[PDB]
Amino acid sequence: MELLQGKTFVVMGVANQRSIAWGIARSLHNAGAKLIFTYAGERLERNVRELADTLEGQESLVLPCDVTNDEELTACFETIKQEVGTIHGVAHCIAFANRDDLKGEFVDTSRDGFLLAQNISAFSLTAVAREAKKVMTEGGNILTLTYLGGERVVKNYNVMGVAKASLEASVKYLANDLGQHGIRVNAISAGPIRTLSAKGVGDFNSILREIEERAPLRRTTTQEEVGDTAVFLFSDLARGVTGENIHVDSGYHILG
Amino acid sequence: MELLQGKTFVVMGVANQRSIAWGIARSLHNAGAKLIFTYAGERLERNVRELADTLEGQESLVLPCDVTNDEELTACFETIKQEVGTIHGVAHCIAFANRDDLKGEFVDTSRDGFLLAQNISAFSLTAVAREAKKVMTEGGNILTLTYLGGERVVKNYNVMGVAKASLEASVKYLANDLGQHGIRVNAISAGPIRTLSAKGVGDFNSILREIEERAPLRRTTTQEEVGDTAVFLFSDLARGVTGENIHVDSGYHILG
Amino acid sequence: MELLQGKTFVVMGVANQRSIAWGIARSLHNAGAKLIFTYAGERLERNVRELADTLEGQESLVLPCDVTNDEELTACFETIKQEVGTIHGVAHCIAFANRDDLKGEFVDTSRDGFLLAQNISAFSLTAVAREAKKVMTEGGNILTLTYLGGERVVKNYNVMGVAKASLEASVKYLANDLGQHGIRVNAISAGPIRTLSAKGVGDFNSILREIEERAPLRRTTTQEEVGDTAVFLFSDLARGVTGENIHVDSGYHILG
Amino acid sequence: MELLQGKTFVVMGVANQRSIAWGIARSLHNAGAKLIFTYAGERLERNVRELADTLEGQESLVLPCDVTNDEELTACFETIKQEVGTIHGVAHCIAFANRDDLKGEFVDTSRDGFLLAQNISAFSLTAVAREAKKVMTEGGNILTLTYLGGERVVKNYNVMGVAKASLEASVKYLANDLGQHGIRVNAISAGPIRTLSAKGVGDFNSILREIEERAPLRRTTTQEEVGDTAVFLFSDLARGVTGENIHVDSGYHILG
Ligand SMILES: NC(=O)c1ccc[n+]([C@@H]2O[C@H](COP(=O)([O-])OP(=O)(O)OC[C@H]3O[C@@H](n4cnc5c(N)ncnc54)[C@H](O)[C@@H]3O)[C@@H](O)[C@H]2O)c1
Ligand SMILES: NC(=O)c1ccc[n+]([C@@H]2O[C@H](COP(=O)([O-])OP(=O)(O)OC[C@H]3O[C@@H](n4cnc5c(N)ncnc54)[C@H](O)[C@@H]3O)[C@@H](O)[C@H]2O)c1
Ligand SMILES: NC(=O)c1ccc[n+]([C@@H]2O[C@H](COP(=O)([O-])OP(=O)(O)OC[C@H]3O[C@@H](n4cnc5c(N)ncnc54)[C@H](O)[C@@H]3O)[C@@H](O)[C@H]2O)c1
Ligand SMILES: NC(=O)c1ccc[n+]([C@@H]2O[C@H](COP(=O)([O-])OP(=O)(O)OC[C@H]3O[C@@H](n4cnc5c(N)ncnc54)[C@H](O)[C@@H]3O)[C@@H](O)[C@H]2O)c1
Ligand SMILES: Oc1cc(Cl)ccc1Oc1ccc(Cl)cc1Cl
Ligand SMILES: Oc1cc(Cl)ccc1Oc1ccc(Cl)cc1Cl
Ligand SMILES: Oc1cc(Cl)ccc1Oc1ccc(Cl)cc1Cl
Ligand SMILES: Oc1cc(Cl)ccc1Oc1ccc(Cl)cc1Cl
Repeated sequence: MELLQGKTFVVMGVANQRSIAWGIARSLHNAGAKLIFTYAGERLERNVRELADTLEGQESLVLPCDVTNDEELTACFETIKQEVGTIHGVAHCIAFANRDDLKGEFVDTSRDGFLLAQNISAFSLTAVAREAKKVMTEGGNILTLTYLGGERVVKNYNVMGVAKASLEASVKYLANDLGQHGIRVNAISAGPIRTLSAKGVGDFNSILREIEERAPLRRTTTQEEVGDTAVFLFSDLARGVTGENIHVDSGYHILG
Repeated sequence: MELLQGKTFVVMGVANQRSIAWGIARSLHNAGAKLIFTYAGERLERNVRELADTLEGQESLVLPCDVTNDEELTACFETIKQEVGTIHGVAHCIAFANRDDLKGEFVDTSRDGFLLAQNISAFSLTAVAREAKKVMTEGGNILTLTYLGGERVVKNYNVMGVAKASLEASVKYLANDLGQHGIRVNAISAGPIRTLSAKGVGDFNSILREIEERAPLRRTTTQEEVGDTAVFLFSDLARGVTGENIHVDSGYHILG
Repeated sequence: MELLQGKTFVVMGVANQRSIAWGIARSLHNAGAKLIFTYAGERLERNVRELADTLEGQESLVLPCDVTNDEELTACFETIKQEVGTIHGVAHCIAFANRDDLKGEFVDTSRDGFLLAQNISAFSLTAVAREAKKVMTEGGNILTLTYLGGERVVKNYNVMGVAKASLEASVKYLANDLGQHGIRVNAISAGPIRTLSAKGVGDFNSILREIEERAPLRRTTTQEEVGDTAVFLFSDLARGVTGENIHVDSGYHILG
Repeated sequence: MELLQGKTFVVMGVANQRSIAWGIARSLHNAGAKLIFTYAGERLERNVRELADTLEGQESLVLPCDVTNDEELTACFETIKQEVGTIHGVAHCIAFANRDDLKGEFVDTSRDGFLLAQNISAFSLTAVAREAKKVMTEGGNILTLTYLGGERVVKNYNVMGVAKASLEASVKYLANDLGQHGIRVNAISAGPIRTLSAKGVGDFNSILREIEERAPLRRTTTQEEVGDTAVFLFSDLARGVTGENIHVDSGYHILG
């Protein structure tokens, strides 16, 4: 409501209306924050601008940011500095892997396919954290989105699971680095949600019914449940929480 | 100020101003919640009553509830059902072990001691949950406090460590049971905090100092940081969070 | 092979020819070990003495030992000390919980059933390790059997899951106490196996069918696979392994 | 003495007498296995050939295999195929990261340093498995060596910790892919041992003294304890174990 009043956050990864990052943006805005959006490339610019503009308030800054490109990533955060000077956090909702690796056997993943997944889905957290460390002059929280596949084997998640494991270990090492700089680093492990990228995981419809049937809360997750947990982590209420991975998956993670 | 407005919660475990339960009480109260307190035996009625009255708004119910007593436990929740219509959660901050067993080697723990710690520090959660369920129509969240010692070996924690491990598994199984009924069950794993029961844990000062020197946030936690994470878990913001264990310990849990 | 020549181990838990403890006995025997068997009640002395005799040229010591009875427990190892003097390990394969509690919801577990399960399935490892220590003057290993349900929520496991969590934490703390005396403590988390006690777990056939179809090895575990892993753990090949939990479940534990 | 008789294993990562892979080689040899060795580059050809010759009996195949190079990888395994035909396993003991990244803040790791560690220390396992799979027509085990730094934050391990988390997740996805082909994939999480590349880790003597004082067994690990646990994983005694990470660290991993 006013939980994030006066704070400005950088949300990375909105692609369209179903993006979990969009769910995060709406929750942060409703909690009173100001936002900055970064999108992967020119193709997405229109979607993010129009989405950003549905939010009441000042025209939000929308900037291209291919996290695979160091010069653009660095220039993006320099622009952010010149524009607002200080931000209070970054929501990192980025991941990618060649579609053909998310099927069949993980053992057939090509080297380039594996490094690509690692580069975009795990390293980008660290590269982003490094630039955000510069503008988060008042400390704050850095968030990332992970998935159960990084902790245990999920069918067809393959190289993405290995990349998330690496992302989750990154959260821990970054939390270890940044805490003394007043910066908390956390992850949200969301349960399956229908998004543009969900199309790369096989038989999604049946995965969702499995969640509805077996998850403790008997229902699938929503972008809003994730965004609201994100509000907590970016807010002062989470002051003592860092290097933590919170599962917003209707409790599915406890099932053996 | 309004996050918990219109909600009523039971805070079990207040012994004095330093109790973690009290920090939770204050946080819930500052978030607009109505509180009902439960104390162990008569010796603690005066203390709790006093602290409760120090809050404002309508006076708070203060009921005796010794978790080793099934009758007094069922009576307490009977009173609550009659006095208040519904509650939206319970904050379980109860634990006990004989100081004798918290010294030296765990292999020397008596069957009596081991069963006593299990009964009070772990089973109580379930006992409380079965009663809470009766007055928790509309749903809500059940919270309990645990410690790292239930996940790994912490010097001197011994039998309490094994108790917390049960508590922690109990959280998972209860979450699995109660989710269909709209009830979430989560735990907060707090870092060392200076409390009455902190005397059983030998050489606390060295403990607080190692945390300040090695924890990512370079500070020990407080009853308020825990209180604030509880506000989150009892709120609708934590809608899809259940069967989780959130470490409010300055990030110490990630260290190896 | 001949890994255990001249070593003597106590196998507690044989009840059946299908008992996992018996699978361990046979493997220990084939690796050249001398065994001492203990059985719950007179009701089982017949089967154990009978099975124990089927081993080639052997002393075949078989003593009674109800782990809930401190007198018997103490007399059993006193007898062992008098007749053998020094043993090199103990296989703790004991567990129990009222069948009622293995049904329906965990929240309805009664206080006595919960403590019954903890006393028999978890504390006994400690009570046994305490006596065993007196007779393991050359170091050695203490093994116990746990199951996945102690780490994550497995349906129809309820109170056993929580007793197993205490058991697994007990392993860690005992390992921590005993390592300095040259004594290692480890667990084997076995996958579902048709034993007498497995009849207490609902719809076992489908449980086995699921392991067969989804476990990495596409087959269910056998008492022999567990036995052979016990051989490694009691042998010197595992002298650097303590406080560990080895899943002998065709890799099922890794599945998310 | 003949646990691995008739079996042939490929050991990757011998650099010198103090390498953990050399400890594994002696252990596998003592148990009767035949060995094929691979070295990183010309520089090590000598050292490895000399150590191999020491394993009297049969002139062991010693081949170059830079895991960074696709052709060498293919060349090495096609040679084993044409030369030996069938192997029963591979011991993967390879890791690398720039020294500068193993100090200071992990957040400062460069994209290249990060992808380099991932490539050599994590992907290499998969590339090796893809090739080994072609010559393990009879099944068998693939082993890798990880470290606590991949599960939890270990000071200065930084990027290697993230690489190891990635390696550990890979062990699981590979176990899940190769199990149906009769191939098990496992890891040994070795405790700190004085090796050639251990010089890259912070004050090693104080690290070792810490383990000697805190570790359950009150002693540091050796290449032999690792080698003996490797013997088990490659033997038929471990046929039911896959996707597992056995800690051969004197029990240190259990400490909180
Ligand atoms: N949808 C789910 O069920 C689910 C569950 C758990 C975790 N996640 C994670 O949440 C995040 C967001 O995923 P989503 O499900 O909303 O899908 P999405 O397709 O909406 O978002 C993925 C985002 O990554 C961006 N991206 C890819 N390469 C990029 C690059 N090189 N530079 C900058 N951005 C790049 C895409 O533009 C997109 O905005 C991902 O990390 C994903 O793994 C999703
Ligand atoms: N203080 C810390 O450092 C710390 C850290 C992590 C977790 N915890 C946990 O938080 C909870 C609260 O502990 P605390 O540190 O505030 O100590 P505390 O001594 O203030 O509170 C413990 C409470 O348990 C109550 N209790 C004991 N036996 C009871 C019984 N039979 N019936 C009902 N209530 C009973 C006591 O009255 C007391 O109010 C405990 O579970 C504890 O293990 C504490
Ligand atoms: N069968 C499986 O699928 C499976 C899987 C994982 C773990 N386990 C564990 O392995 C152990 C052996 O179980 P099992 O499956 O061979 O079944 P089982 O029924 O053959 O053996 C259980 C043993 O516990 C003994 N026991 C019960 N109460 C006792 C008491 N008061 N004092 C002494 N002994 C007592 C019984 O006599 C019996 O010998 C148990 O801890 C069990 O939880 C079994
Ligand atoms: N020494 C320890 O305390 C310890 C603890 C836990 C895990 N480990 C792991 O054990 C493995 C062996 O390490 P070690 O301690 O024996 O050190 P080491 O220096 O003897 O071995 C490291 C090996 O990696 C090889 N290597 C590097 N780049 C390579 C490449 N491109 N292609 C092929 N091989 C390459 C090196 O030649 C060397 O043989 C590593 O994975 C290491 O992380 C070591
Ligand atoms: O991580 C995810 C988990 C689930 Cl269940 C669904 C979608 C996910 O997100 C992705 C999956 C594959 C690729 Cl290539 C990119 C992204 Cl963002
Ligand atoms: O769990 C705790 C953890 C820490 Cl570090 C300090 C105090 C704790 O709380 C207790 C410790 C011992 C007993 Cl007998 C009862 C309680 Cl409530
Ligand atoms: O732990 C077990 C796990 C599985 Cl899958 C099957 C049997 C098991 O063993 C038991 C189950 C229930 C009770 Cl009451 C006692 C025992 Cl020994
Ligand atoms: O993983 C390790 C863990 C420890 Cl305690 C000691 C040495 C280790 O091994 C390495 C460390 C750094 C680099 Cl660059 C390469 C290797 Cl093989």
